[PDB]
Amino acid sequence: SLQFVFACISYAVGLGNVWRFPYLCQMYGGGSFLVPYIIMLIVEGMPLLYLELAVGQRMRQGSIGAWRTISPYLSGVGVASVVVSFFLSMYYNVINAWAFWYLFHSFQDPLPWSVCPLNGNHTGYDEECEKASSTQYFWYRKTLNISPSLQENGGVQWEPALCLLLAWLVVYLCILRGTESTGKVVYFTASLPYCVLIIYLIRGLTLHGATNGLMYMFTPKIEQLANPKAWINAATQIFFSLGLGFGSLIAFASYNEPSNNCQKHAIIVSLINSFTSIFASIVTFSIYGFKATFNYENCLKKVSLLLTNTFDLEDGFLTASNLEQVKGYLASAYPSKYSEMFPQIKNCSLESELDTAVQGTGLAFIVYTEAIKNMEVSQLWSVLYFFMLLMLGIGSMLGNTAAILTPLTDSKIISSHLPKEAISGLVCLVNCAIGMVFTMEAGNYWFDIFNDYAATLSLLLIVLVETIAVCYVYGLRRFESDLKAMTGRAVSWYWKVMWAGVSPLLIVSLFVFYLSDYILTGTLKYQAWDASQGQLVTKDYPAYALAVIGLLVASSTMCIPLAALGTFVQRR
Amino acid sequence: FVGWSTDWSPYADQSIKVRISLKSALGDKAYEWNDNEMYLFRSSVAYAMRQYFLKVKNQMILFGEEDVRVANLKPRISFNFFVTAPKNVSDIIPRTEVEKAIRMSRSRINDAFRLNDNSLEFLGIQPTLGPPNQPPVSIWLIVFGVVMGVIVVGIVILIFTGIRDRK
Ligand SMILES: *[C@@H]1O[C@H](CO)[C@@H](O[C@@H]2O[C@H](CO)[C@@H](O[C@@H]3O[C@H](CO[C@H]4O[C@H](CO[C@H]5O[C@H](CO)[C@@H](O)[C@H](O)[C@@H]5O)[C@@H](O)[C@H](O[C@H]5O[C@H](CO)[C@@H](O)[C@H](O)[C@@H]5O)[C@@H]4O)[C@@H](O)[C@H](O[C@H]4O[C@H](CO)[C@@H](O)[C@H](O)[C@@H]4O)[C@@H]3O)[C@H](O)[C@H]2NC(C)=O)[C@H](O)[C@H]1NC(C)=O
Ligand SMILES: *[C@@H]1O[C@H](CO)[C@@H](O)[C@H](O)[C@H]1NC(C)=O
Ligand SMILES: *[C@@H]1O[C@H](CO)[C@@H](O)[C@H](O)[C@H]1NC(C)=O
Ligand SMILES: *[C@H]1O[C@H](CO)[C@@H](O)[C@H](O)[C@H]1NC(C)=O
Repeated sequence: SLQFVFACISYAVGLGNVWRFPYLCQMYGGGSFLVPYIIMLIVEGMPLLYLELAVGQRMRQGSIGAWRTISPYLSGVGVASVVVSFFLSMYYNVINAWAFWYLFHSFQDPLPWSVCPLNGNHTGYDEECEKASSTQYFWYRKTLNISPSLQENGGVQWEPALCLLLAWLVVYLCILRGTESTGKVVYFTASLPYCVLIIYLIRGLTLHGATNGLMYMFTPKIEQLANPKAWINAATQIFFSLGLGFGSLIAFASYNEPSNNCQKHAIIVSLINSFTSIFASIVTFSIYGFKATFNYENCLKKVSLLLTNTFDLEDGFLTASNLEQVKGYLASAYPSKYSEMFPQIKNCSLESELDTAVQGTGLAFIVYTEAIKNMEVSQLWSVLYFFMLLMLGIGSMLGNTAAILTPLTDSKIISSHLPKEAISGLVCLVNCAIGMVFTMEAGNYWFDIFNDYAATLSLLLIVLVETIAVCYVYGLRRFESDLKAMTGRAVSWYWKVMWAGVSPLLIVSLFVFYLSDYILTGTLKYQAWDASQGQLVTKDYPAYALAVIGLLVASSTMCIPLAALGTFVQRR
Repeated sequence: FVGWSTDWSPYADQSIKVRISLKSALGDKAYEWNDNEMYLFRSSVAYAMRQYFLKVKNQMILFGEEDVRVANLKPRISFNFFVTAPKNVSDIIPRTEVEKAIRMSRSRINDAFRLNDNSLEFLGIQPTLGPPNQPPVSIWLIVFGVVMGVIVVGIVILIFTGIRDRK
């Protein structure tokens, strides 16, 4: 019935493809990032997803159990499937906290991101809130209080820490309470995001200069299409959104009937996830193009006002459509006065704004706050959108935490020493203590680091190990025979070829290209807020941050080889 | 510097410059700035001076449209006006009192021309937007406290039920 479809939609629709995807798409030029994602979907999404589902269905065990039954000296990879997920639990719930914050500032008629604060004379506006948008100032100063550079970090901000604590308490409450009622919850917690996205798409398409963002997002610029970073980010994002590497898919498949269809389920899930991500990108980039058009018009109006004031023209004589002609006429009239203010005139174009209108880890929040502030009843839409986003984040965190706790739940020794219910509380407390780091002044930089690297290489390596083990270690013919015995209609040659020599080769090639690009450039830099310029400036990563990122990647990557060496020693 | 300029004068330090943008505040349906609009503006300035001298200094001074002298009119509608004595042109009202008078009755001048504090710039008299009145503290803290209290109560109830089931 429709219950299965709703469950598939809920498993496919998560906070990931709604939040992370627009930010990556804007970072990597829009279409130049969108084109690989579709390419990386039909090549890496469906085949690997179906492989994981088939493995989970056939083995009838958990991730650790399945990867131990496949091979002893490989079982440690299952442990890695927990560690990466743990790292996700380190920071992912932090997003929920931000949502909580943006919810709590949604019951006021003077919305905090709607009106800029006064400078102090009650005569103008703050320089930071004037150079940047009100939403951007609210995000970077009144919400994160971010420092200009990562080197200087202040104390733990108390309000973000309290928001994170509340988010963790809600997560723990949902863990304790919700165990099997989700079948009813799927009836409501799966269609609300689509309705909210439809409403916001309508609002965006009703805004002036909205088609520019859609054109930018669908423009496949070949200049930036060759960047390997775009391919790497697309691959890791699709793996994260589909849940590959985390092992939750295997656990879910182990709970289904042996005769349950898997190819159809995997294809439907992958297509729904891709379509939802594309729809969210469409809405977000429509609003983003609206922002870029507004900034371009404001810049043109400022330039025209300055020229009119300094040359005493008519009020309506100078317009956007005839700016450069008037500039040439003024230069030909008296070049001395024109040159007296020539450096003051700014060259602003749609392309530059669309490239640098709004960027960073909080692109979705800023964009949707801007969209909300141009509504009729702003508070209602703000509450609805933030409630939807918080619900998606809560569902994703519940899934991740269940996937983490399942190997711990299966631990007989741990269960015999402590109550099962206290394990969830201990895990939540430890995760909150670790994630309180992101609540500092410079915690946003650490959040960006753990969003860019805590799942980029680890997921790719886990997927590569899993597909190699399935294709060559266990034996492709044996796996196909087992699947045919279980359900019939053996895998088509397309899936066999993709599992054998397409996906691993593409993963290896992408990893090699990324490593070569990093070695050649050697200039891994992060965006940092600049209040004086009111923009984002690229700054080189410090040594300690690079070492921390390397350690975070290395632990997950070496979790499997270390256990393999241990198993080899035990055998010998 | 050799030469001289035909735009400076010892009394130019008492001049107040006015800049008006009709087609930006009104867009269409905007009147043209002919001599009648200048007469109306001078009458409004004289009225403001009368109001200031009556409501502050308690002096009844009979200003008129001839006592607000205007020069340097430009197609931008940006000129320099200074207010003199009622019949003693050699006497010029100091700029501080003129600025105070304009501040006192700027709303009336804005209303007379259907402009609002941005298309009628006096270049030296900057308006004040107004303090953003604040609730007692805010609403985020109260809602956060209510939500966390409800969450704690629910978690305690769930823990009690689980303990009872395990007992
Ligand atoms: C229309 O408006 C105009 C103004 O725009 C107005 O004309 C003014 O009228 C007044 C009143 O008559 C004039 O003031 C007179 O000045 C006479 C000249 O002698 C003085 O001149 C200088 C004035 O400076 C004053 O203020 C400064 C600063 O406050 C102060 O330091 C001075 O002491 C003085 O009070 C002044 O520089 C000058 O200085 C002498 O002494 C120094 C040494 O200190 C020396 O170095 C100088 O060389 C010089 O010798 C001198 O003080 C003055 O005679 C006169 O005083 C008599 O009359 C008043 C009444 O009018 C009596 O009260 C007083 O006791 C004296 O008997 C008075 O001070 C002003 O100069 C005019 N300004 C202009 C521009 O014209 C018109 O009247 C208005 N018309 C209408 C119809 O309304
Ligand atoms: C506000 O008042 C102070 C007073 O010293 C002044 O320095 C400052 O320039 C004023 N602000 C603006 C925007 O002019
Ligand atoms: C704008 O373009 C002109 C034309 O060459 C150039 O001289 C100037 O540096 C550019 N930037 C600004 C801010 O004017
Ligand atoms: C702005 O402030 C000034 C004094 O600071 C006050 O006189 C004026 O009425 C204010 N204008 C408003 C609140 O519109």
